[PDB]
Amino acid sequence: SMPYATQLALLQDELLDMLEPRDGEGLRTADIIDKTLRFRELLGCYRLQVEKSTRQASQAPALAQLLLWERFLADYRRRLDAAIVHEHEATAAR
Amino acid sequence: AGERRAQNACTLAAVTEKLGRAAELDYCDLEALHAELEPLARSADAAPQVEQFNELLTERARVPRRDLEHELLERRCDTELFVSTDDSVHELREKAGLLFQLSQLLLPEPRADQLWNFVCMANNFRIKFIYHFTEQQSIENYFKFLDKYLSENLYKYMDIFEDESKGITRTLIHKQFINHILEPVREKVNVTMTKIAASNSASDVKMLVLLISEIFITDNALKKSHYYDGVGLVSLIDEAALEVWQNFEVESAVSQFEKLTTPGASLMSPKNGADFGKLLENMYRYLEPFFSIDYRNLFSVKYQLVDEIFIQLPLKYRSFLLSKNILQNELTAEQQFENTCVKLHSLLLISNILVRFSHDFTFIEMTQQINKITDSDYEYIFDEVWESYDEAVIVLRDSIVHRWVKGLSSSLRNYFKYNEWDSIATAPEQCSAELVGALAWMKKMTDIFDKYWYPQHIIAQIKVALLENIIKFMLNYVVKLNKFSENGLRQLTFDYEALRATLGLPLEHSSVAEELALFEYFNILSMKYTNNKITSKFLDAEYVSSHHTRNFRELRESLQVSHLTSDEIADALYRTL
Repeated sequence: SMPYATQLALLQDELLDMLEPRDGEGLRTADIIDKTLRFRELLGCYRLQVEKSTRQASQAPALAQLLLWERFLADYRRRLDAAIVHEHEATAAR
Repeated sequence: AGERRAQNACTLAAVTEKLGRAAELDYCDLEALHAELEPLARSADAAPQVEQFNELLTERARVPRRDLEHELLERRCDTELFVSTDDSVHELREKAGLLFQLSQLLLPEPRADQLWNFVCMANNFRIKFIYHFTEQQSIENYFKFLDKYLSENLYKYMDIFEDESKGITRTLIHKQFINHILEPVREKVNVTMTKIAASNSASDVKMLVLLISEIFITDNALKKSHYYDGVGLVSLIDEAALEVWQNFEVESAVSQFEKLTTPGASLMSPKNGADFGKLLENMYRYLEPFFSIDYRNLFSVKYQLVDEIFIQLPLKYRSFLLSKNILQNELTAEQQFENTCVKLHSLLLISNILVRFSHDFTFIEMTQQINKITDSDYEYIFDEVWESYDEAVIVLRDSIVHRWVKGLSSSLRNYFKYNEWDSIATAPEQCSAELVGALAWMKKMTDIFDKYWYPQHIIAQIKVALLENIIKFMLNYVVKLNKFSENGLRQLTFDYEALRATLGLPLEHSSVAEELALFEYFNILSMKYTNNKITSKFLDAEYVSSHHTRNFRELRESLQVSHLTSDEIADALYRTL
């Protein structure tokens, strides 16, 4: 919704669901790339929000969620590229 | 070592004696000879024996070739007049089976054009093709003809010549029937091709380029429309013809690029960034078929095309920007600011373009081809561009903030000169008359910045950096240099919220620590006007000294001041007096 951490929370689920479409029409790869771009942007926003909460700790859960989300995006690109390859291999041997 | 030559040429001289008896030699004997001669092949001592054995196989295959080709043509097996049935197909499969068995006995391995069964299967097409056709549009028409024939005959001929018992698989028939049907097209095309590759005229060199490009296109369509995982017409392209095509394509791309990096003295515009982006997309649309074709002796140029176009050109473009323009010394301050905004926009736009390229399938594949041949552990080929772009983005972002803040320091000079904050007539209804100019300027500035697209987090970064610089300006140049009325302070708070308002900050969210501190300092400042019991105690100059070393254990809990430092709380309290 409004908060960055819940936007990222939902967008992670969405991005994971795109990998297994119950559709028939395969991957919506352009929408997936658009989502990962938005995920990166929102990540940066959450990072800035956490950073700018103490001037120049009890902000540990936010840092943990941030780290695990950055690791998620990094692995998700590998998962996506794999799925993209698999989807064209499958639609050549049919 | 010589004990294996006078002994080797003994079996090798008995092979020639059994070969000298061509008749009264059944297929079994041909296998026995293959068994003996096979090891000694390529020796070059047994080369004569090979040459004889192969030309014997060929003579043993000449008659079933004429028969299979006659039967295929005289029964019209590739038209609607023929159906595949246990009776009308029986003899065809015998003649083709024997031809295949004979071809597999060739030493050391049969040539591509020696698979006699497939040559016969393709003969009908060869005659139809040569009859109907006696450049790019020609090659396209050849594909149209080839495709129609393949469509209505490929799976039919697979149903006809399937023979698991003799090794003729369905996968093999699918590959080879297409390959051999393709051979008369290779020969026809490669005549006009070698006819052009023997000229240095520009008209020629371009006609050769277009020819090669059309070959790539048709090979691609063949792989897609009929699921063909064999060689197309790419076999015709020699390394000398590729070098020509590759250089023509890189030259075309650089020529377009250089017409965009021509330094005008006018303020930079987004269009140039979008046009370079379109250049990269168009050049990728053109190079897509070539990239998708899987020939190993092609990788050498595919990497060359990837680097020189999709790495080098983006890097050079970054340096197109960030570049000393003595022609741009006549720019306004607000013009230099917008010029930088546009630069950062363009750069990040090309970045996302490359991000999209990095997930298209052809790139993923030839990225692994590169990670395998060069043994370089690249995640994406664009890592070297992104990491080089991420630097320039910071330099640009910092430049925007600095140039913006420098201007704000300038427009607040009037508002800075005002010193009557201790004698305020009434409560605030509008903004301080000397701040109106700055507020207007700051709105003009955020509107200029907002003209263009940036990633959400980079927007937040720049605008927060300015909220902080606004706070520092208000605190050091105004607050920490005056003492305030009841409504003087209310007026200042108004002024601050007006300046924060002009940034159009992504709001309804949380607040920065620096702003929380700002309003805590205001909150303390505001005890000068409420005569509470627990406020006369705190607003004592001696309470400040006597409690400063406790970090104001009392005051912190009483007033929820949790972002100010000891010295800061002290200065606020002292400022109330």
